[PDB]
Amino acid sequence: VKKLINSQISLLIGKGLHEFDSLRDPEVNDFRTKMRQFCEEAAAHRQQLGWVEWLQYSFPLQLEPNRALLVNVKFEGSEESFTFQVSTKDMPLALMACALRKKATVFRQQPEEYALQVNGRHEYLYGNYPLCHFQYICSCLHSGLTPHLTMVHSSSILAMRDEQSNLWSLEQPFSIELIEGRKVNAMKLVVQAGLFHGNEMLCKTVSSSEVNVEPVWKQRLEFDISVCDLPRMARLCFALYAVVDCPIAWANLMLFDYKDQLKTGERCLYMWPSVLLNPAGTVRGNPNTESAAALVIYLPEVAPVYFPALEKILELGRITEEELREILERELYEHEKDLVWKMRHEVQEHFPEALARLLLVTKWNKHEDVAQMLYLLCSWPELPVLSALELLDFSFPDCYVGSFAIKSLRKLTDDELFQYLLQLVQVLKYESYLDCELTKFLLGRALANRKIGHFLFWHLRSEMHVPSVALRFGLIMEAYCRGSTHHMKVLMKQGEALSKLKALNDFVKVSSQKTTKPQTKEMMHMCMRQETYMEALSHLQSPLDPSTLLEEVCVEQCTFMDSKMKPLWIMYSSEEAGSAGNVGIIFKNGDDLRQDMLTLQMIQLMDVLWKQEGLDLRMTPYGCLPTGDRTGLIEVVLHSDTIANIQLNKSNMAATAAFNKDALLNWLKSKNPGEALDRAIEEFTLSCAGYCVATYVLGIGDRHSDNIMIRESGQLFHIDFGHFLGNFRVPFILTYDFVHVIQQGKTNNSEKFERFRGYCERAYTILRRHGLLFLHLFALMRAAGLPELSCSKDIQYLKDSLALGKTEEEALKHFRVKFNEALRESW
Ligand SMILES: Cc1csc2cc([C@H](C)Nc3ncnc(N)c3C#N)c(-c3cccc(CN(C)C)c3)c(=O)n12
Repeated sequence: VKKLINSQISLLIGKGLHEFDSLRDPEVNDFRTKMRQFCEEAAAHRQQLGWVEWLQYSFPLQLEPNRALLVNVKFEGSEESFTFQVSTKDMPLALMACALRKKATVFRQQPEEYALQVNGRHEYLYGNYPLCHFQYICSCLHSGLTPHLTMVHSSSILAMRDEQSNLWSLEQPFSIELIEGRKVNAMKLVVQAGLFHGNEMLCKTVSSSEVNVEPVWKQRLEFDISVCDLPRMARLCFALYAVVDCPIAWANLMLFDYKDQLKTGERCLYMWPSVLLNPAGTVRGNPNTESAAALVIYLPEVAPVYFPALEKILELGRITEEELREILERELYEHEKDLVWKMRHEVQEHFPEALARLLLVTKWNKHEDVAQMLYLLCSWPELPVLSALELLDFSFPDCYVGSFAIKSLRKLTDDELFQYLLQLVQVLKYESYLDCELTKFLLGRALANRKIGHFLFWHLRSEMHVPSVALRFGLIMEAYCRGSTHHMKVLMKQGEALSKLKALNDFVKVSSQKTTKPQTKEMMHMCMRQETYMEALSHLQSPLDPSTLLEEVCVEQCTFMDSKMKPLWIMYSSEEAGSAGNVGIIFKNGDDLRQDMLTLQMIQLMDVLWKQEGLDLRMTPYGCLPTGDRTGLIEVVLHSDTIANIQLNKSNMAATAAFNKDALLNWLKSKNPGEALDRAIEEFTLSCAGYCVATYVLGIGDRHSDNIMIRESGQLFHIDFGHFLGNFRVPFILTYDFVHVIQQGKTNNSEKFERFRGYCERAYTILRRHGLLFLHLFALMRAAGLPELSCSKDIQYLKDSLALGKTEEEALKHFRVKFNEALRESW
């Protein structure tokens, strides 16, 4: 039933669908209808995809950014398997041919008709790529583990597809009548009003008269800008404050509606509380109409006037110094700005990637200048992905510019889209209207790729407790669900597990304050062994990675950390995956995990860029996902311990040492006996170099032995990222105990130590080359509202850390000084 689906979406998204109809908002109604049709169209296209196309949608390939290898292969409808010896250069089709020839000798009598599933995972090996190019095979080679694959026939893939079915005349200056206000404060009240195009003012800010603290103004506010000169994306901003400075509230609105009509007349603005004008703030009123301060205003009836159509704009827009023009196109003076504007046609024809610089010099408060800009923009060639990411920033608020950025971003591969999905979702917070190119783009890509769909859902769902986005995000999630009824049910199962984990964690938090850890753990186990818990916590796709299946919860191995937020440690097992089904998740409630996730995704991007230059620093890109209000999951890295635990140098252990400095190296030796130690020290050195560079570039502070971990392989990694971008200028950090392992336990080992400095330098030089990408991504991230990523000073931190202004030689000299200063600071 359609009524059951509506109740299922309401429970899933955390907002009743009946709440959308109650708003009596035509913009909400049109978004709902239009996006339902768009998403149902994508669903219709999906149900008819060929079986290889269904594989690409549901299990997109996980590829890396000669030698012999053993692979265990079984068929779907059999327990029997065969261990084959293939090459790392061999294609999956060669492996499938071997599997079918071996099955032919057993059963006594087409590789193209199969795909190779990774046992116990929603992950497949298919296509013309050597086995070593697959992330699963690559991971198996580094750990020494044998790949375990399953031959799945095309009929079985199709069975999965089927089961998962669904104007220029108005020259008068702009003016408003400020009628009256509302709510309490301590003084007189002043309403400051500003007209903006993004962060930049269209005219000077004008204030109304001071009135003592239900205020009544009934005052005319006039602005130094003509009505015909108002850009399409013009934003009228307000700030209500008190004076003898005491900020009270703020409110913004678009001067044109979603249907391009210039707004008239009376508007009641339900204001948002403050920390004075906030141009980047939402243009939708505070939904808490009971307690919110309100500001009533009147927009004069200029008569029904709409913003001129594109055909009209283009018609109006249609109507040796080259040396200095080139040098400035690599903050600028007023004469330089006029040079760019005068030679705008030459920018289009010979310097198209300088469009951003041209957009920042155009006079957005003059409609003739805008029409001239838009005429060039509509015939402007498509720009690279890097250029388009810059154009998504609030510094480029025009709708045609926004539509241009999206058009250039259609060439993003699913892998690049996934890499930047977090920032693209944050850009939605800068959006002026509900129906927009970015939402249509995100919804389209999400419905064409199940992994993208999963993370788009969770990035939106985890922000539903935030009033300023709840409406927009709820509507996008409802639209998505219309596009995939099956994935909606898959996501509901995840939500049911998270609901139980929250309830379980609340119980643990209460119990842990009354009794011992063994007693709370046994009580946690008793709660989990209840049928409702056993059922809800088992057989789901991990919110951290939909390719990871969490089969049977292993209650005996579940525990909690008897500190701070009392996070839970949840273990799983799967007979179908064998040792690969043994995975864990950490559930944590009480901390905002958004910065933790951003820090880990930024380190993961560093790893990708390094690998693209053939540099593998053996990083540990474990998952971290916010799922709700101060709630999230962390992927467990098994076979790892904290540096602090190892450094405790406990007795009757294989790691016990004569000197504390040897505990870490002895731990490594105990986990890597004989010939394996060399490989382990190498893994430690590489990862130590990656994390030294990463923590330095990102300004990660408060680093101690309790928030640094080591894998049994030797790979070092970081946990509990509470602080970044120097928010307590953090120096480069070298630790003597780590230098000691690098130096193979020798006091003097310049050969090993300088190989390590070489790793650090190469890692650093690579990131500098992609410096602009980090700046563009962090600029989009400002939209998230993270307190450590609020201003220009936070972005300036990356510029200084990557030394972007300097030359490669100057930067490397400067980095070498910071490394030497850290080496001297290390005892
Ligand atoms: C019970 C529990 C609930 S949350 C939690 C976290 C951790 C560690 C700190 N973090 C991580 N571990 C693995 N993968 C990760 N991605 C993280 C993270 N982030 C441990 C833990 C693990 C091993 C060794 C010790 C040291 N102990 C013996 C003194 C602690 C732990 O036991 N728990």
